[PDB]
Amino acid sequence: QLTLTTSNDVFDTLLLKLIDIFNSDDYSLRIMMTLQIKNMAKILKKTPYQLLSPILPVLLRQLGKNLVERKVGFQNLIELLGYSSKTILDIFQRYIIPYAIIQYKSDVLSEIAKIMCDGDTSLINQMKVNLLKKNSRQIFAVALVKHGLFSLDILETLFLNRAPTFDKGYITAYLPDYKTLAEITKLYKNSVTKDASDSENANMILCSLRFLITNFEKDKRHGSKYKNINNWTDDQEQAFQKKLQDNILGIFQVFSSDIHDVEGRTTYYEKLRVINGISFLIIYAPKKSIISALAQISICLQTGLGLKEVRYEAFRCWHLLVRHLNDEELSTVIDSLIAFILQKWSEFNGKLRNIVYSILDTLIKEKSDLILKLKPYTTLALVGKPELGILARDGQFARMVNKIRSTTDLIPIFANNLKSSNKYVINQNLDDIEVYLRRKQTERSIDFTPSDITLVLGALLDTSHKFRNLDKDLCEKCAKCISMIGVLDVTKHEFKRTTYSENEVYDLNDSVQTIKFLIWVINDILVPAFWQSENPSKQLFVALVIQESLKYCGLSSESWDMNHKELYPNEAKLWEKFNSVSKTTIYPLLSSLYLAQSWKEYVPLKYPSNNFKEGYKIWVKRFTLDLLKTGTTENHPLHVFSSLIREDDGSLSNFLLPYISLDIIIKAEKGTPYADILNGIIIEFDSIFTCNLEGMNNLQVDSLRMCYESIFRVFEYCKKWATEFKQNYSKLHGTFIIKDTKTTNMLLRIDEFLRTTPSDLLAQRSLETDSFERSALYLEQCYRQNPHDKNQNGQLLKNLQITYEEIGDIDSLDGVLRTFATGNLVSKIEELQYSENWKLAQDCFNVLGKFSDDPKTTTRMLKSMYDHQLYSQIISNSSFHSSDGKISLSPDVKEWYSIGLEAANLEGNVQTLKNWVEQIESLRNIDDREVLLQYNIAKALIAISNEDPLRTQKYIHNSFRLIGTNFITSSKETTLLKKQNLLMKLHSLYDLSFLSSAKDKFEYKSNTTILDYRMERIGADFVPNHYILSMRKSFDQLKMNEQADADLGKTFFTLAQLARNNARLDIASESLMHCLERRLPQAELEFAEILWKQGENDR
Amino acid sequence: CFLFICDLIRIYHHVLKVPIHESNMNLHVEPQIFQYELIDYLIISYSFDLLEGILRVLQSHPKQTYMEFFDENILKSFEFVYKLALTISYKPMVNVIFSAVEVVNIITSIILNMDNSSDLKSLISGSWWRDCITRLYALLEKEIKSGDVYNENVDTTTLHMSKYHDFFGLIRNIGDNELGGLISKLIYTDRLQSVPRVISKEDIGMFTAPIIGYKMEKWLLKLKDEVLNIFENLLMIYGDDATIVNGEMLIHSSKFLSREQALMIERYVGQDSPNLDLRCHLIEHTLTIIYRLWKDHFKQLREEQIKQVESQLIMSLWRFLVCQTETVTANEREMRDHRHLVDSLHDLTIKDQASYYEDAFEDLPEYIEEELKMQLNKRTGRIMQVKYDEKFQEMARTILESKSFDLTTLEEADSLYISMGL
Repeated sequence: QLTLTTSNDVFDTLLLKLIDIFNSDDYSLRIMMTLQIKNMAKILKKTPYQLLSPILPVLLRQLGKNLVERKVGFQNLIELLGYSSKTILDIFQRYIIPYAIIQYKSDVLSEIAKIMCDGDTSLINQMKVNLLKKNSRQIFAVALVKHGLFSLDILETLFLNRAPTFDKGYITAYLPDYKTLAEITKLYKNSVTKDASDSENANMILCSLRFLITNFEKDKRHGSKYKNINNWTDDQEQAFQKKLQDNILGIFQVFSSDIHDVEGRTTYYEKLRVINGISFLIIYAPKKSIISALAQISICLQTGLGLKEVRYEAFRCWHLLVRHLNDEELSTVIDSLIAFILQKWSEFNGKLRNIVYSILDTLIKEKSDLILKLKPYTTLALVGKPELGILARDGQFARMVNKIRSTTDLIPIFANNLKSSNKYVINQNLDDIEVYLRRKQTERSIDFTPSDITLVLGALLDTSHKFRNLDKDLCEKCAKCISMIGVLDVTKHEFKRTTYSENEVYDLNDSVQTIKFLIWVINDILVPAFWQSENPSKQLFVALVIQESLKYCGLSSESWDMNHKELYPNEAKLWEKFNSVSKTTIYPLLSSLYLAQSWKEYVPLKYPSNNFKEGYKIWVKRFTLDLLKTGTTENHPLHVFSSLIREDDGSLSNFLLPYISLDIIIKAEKGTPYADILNGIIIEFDSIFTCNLEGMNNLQVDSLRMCYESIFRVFEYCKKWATEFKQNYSKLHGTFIIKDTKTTNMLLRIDEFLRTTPSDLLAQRSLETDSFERSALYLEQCYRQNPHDKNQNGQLLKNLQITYEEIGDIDSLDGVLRTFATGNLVSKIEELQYSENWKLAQDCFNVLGKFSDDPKTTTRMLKSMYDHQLYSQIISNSSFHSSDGKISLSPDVKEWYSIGLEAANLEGNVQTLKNWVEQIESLRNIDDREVLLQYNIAKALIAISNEDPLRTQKYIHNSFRLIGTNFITSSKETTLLKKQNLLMKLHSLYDLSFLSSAKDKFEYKSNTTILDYRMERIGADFVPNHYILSMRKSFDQLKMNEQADADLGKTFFTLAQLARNNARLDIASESLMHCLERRLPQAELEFAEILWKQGENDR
Repeated sequence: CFLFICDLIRIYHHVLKVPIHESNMNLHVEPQIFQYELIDYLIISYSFDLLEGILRVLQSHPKQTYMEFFDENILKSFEFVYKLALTISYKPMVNVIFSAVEVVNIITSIILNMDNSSDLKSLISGSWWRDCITRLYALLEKEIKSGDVYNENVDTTTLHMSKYHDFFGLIRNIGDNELGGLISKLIYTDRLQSVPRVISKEDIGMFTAPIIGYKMEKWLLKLKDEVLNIFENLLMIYGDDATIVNGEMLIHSSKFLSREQALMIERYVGQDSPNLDLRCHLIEHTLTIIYRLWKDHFKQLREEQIKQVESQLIMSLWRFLVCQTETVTANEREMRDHRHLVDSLHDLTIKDQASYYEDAFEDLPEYIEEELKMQLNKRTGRIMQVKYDEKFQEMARTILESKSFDLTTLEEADSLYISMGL
């Protein structure tokens, strides 16, 4: 229990101190140590193997010196670990064979062979020579550092007497291997105590690097002079610096292989000594080698920070990195750990907080160029956490803080930070946005320009749509930030809409546009994915693809960028189209040697075997992978991209799916199997569309929506590519658009590809997707191509009018309801509910809906009441009150209960709202996504009437969770006209939290003035204004303060004069009458305008 | 009635089969209702309590007529419901664990106390016991800690008594009965209805006392006393060797003895909890579960299995033989000063028993409190972990020193004896 109080370094030292008194050969000490080690292992909820395995590379390493004498100590250690003597021996063969080989001649290798193969009737020689060939890299490593054997014949002879069956000296030319260089530099022990013994092995591994790389074929044999350090002349230092950086990205590839250990091959001792190797290469290497592979060690140190026991060494390795490197080439990596500092600060002990203080004071004194003006988010984020305490440490840094906040517009650097990948920076951006907007509300000058706030709103919508099935919490706080933004005016605020643009059209046949496609796909999505990768294997695969794309573009194998060539204008003007934030990261790996084919375990599956029963991201990755490896054949430049989609999140697969499918289209006259796999994906699209879609809950249908969208994308890309191909084919190649009857045979296959799985079924599977404009497009296509003289216009139109009545457009809905659809009179009644005589249609629906023959003619009445704000008339309906209560579990009554809860919220009455949730909570398993939102808002209001602030905050946070995971969708695709129905609910969820968060009237009045400020960004449309004022109304009459009642009269007066300016004085009168029990001195004037708009002038 | 309650529990199959951990996207946006969960928790707990009640009224019948109760279907149905209760992969309901092991106690206790014991034993397979005893081993190695009984924490290692089923039950009063008001508030009481009255689930919980945690530890320590008590019974049933008295009652019981001596000495001495004595009764009981396994059942204590626990067996015997030194107590004056430090709660207990509840404890004639200042002294010795009872010293002596098996050599044994004196 002295060890239980310690942490990562001292803990591992004290465990070795536990074991070297475990083997003290005193019997009492041995049994007491077995007992305490086992109880310590169980009270840490571990086994003794996974307690002592982080020091088993150290403990039994010196037992390679004494494995013949201390057989009983090794036997005690293997009975403590609970494994066999072989099982810990083939997994820790990496650590003791580099010492058991190189020692004195009477080897312990015979016993390690006697255990590593059972019985001498199994032959020890071949197993001995293949274990000696198994870890020969570490043997070379220890031979070069721990003894200084810089003579190759010494290595050869000291092998061949330990194994005479060893192949032709050593396994030849494997000394300048990347793995041997990595295992050399992993043995750089480093501490704050720079000792002479710590400089000795530092110089030894530096001189072994000098032996291995700069002159190997010159100096295979004569290497005894390299053991000296200072005989290294300046004739050979720059040749060493040249040969080091053709030989540094692969040793970081080996480092990336053995940090992110995928099969559980090793513990974190490997990770500690990889971080030691990174630290050695940060100190002892030229600067151009470290500017080069910075994005290797970034996501090596990220995995070091992520794992718990290797955090301190990785912070110290960053501290080494942050000062051996300049200001501007540090911007690429500073966000990912300033986020880790600010988001994982709480569990840091004293030592980790001291080393992070030593990060930050170094970063703010000597490298304030990065922190202040190169990216000012990294200082405002550190100021934004008061638990850290930046400003008291310097004091003069506060002089820079209190002017760097003002002069830097902060919105677009929240915008391009929310498109990141790792969860730490997009929790810090959310925690900074919810404090930024909270400051800007009280500051009353958040910008709404007719630096746009709609940029960060679109970023937040895309962030919440990205994480709909992963980490509900950041979608919660993301939707809370969207609510803090509020409803934008839909007129003067719009998203980016990069649709009429360069528009992703690239011919994959000509060279001049294929190179433009590759430079575009490198610039916009491969360069960001190169930095923001999670595991380093994905970053290596992105590096491979982004290298081979440069190799196809004629930039890699020859080198020209040093400007000493200059006879390459065709390559320089090509290179200039890269931007600098991609240029700096694409420059090193022109000459790199990434090669990760890894083939012949592929098994191409035939197509209609569907992948739907696993997920969407399973399906699109497997389908894209089944396509592009069966239709490219290693010369077309989309072949390398297959290395990305065994670790994709589904985004890059969905990106490349139209391009690879369109390149499979142009393979003609079936002939080859390239059109045989086309017939596979036609029936795979048939498997997508003609599916069941019932019998499954609300997540397999969500995956089916995504499977719809991913292959609507390929249809519009085939159509777009074919039309631009016709356009530029008739533009440049002649003018008369017909030629040669063979590119016409290309253009016919898209035409049967856009007429297969045909319409009446694109529209059927797209209107349920909620892309209502796309469904309207396919419905009009299957109006024109369908012979519309015939009578298919009955089943065509019962959903065609649905595709207009929530698209926003009325003037075609009113035009289709009165043209070729005039059979039934009820259809003529449904024209009235959009044309100013809506109440003439309401009371017709009230008696059509009181026939009790259909379930849907009731919900037509309820939706028509809700669309015309008749909330009090919804909650008084007899469709719910049979006598007092409602019916059981809900086939279609969920569509009724949603409207009922929402109207019960919008009229604030605790009795009609408090017994509605008595009926909701009598149900068993509420599946409906839409009921539970208004339920949670209802119980927020019921708790807010019980003067209970934390409970109503709890239920409003439930509402934000449900909106951020379920209701919310993708930005940059939809309008703002369809997001607005959700933004009004979010804007009404924020003001309930903002009016509940008050203790007395002094801040309650200030909250109401801030909400009146929030009623100025709202626009002037009637529906969101009436919704938000109805929710402040429902707050102010469930909390029976007298100041809330004085607020309530103001809300009713604003509802009244809102509704009489919007030609809806039906409710302006019955809202102004609430201002007469209070007897305001102003309602005598307001009733005059209500009388005026009604039509009576003289009164 | 037994067969009906067993297949009644297999009807309510899903109450004892909620998973350990839920989805990360298991959104808790839901009406959060407790009334149906309260009903089927009451159904399962009253059903298991009724199984215990059936078997204890069957235990009270004359001892010639047990075969009118038992057949194949009784034991198959209880085998199913016992695998259901003492779960492995699902969230444990502790209410049914008490009753499900007390049923096994009643079964072993009547196999010991019937004349035609063969018919029960020939009716029971070996697989029934070797599926029972492994779940008892998995129950005996769980942790009992006051500060996180009523917490929801890591699975299958802490007996924890969930917040959402905290009521009494039909035999024994097991929690503080926090869900007893909700049984009354499950109906409208002025109305004739079928659906339940709505009980909000997150209204419960409101911080005053961790004494509730101490008495729930008291029940869980009696539960472990129960488990190793039915171990003690089925040593006596299967006095001859079988599949089940098979040497793993050295492994699991010596792990238990060694750890509950270890964290007693490291953690509990001077912690003024009521549950110390019972916790140092468990060790004092399980030594005997070692001891009669050592003396009377050595024919199956296999040599490979003894060395799996040779650490813990020898160390646990050593922590009894260390008490033969006894340079701590030796008098009366400082022992009562020690029991002010470790055992003041039992002074409160014996004064409340003496002034209210014990007929012998008034007009104490200076021979009945000179037994009290013998037995409080040996109690506080047995709590202070130095000076246990002499009989348990002898039982621990005649395992290590005795030559039925060479645990230690003669030069390894005196290395243990020098760490006392000797």
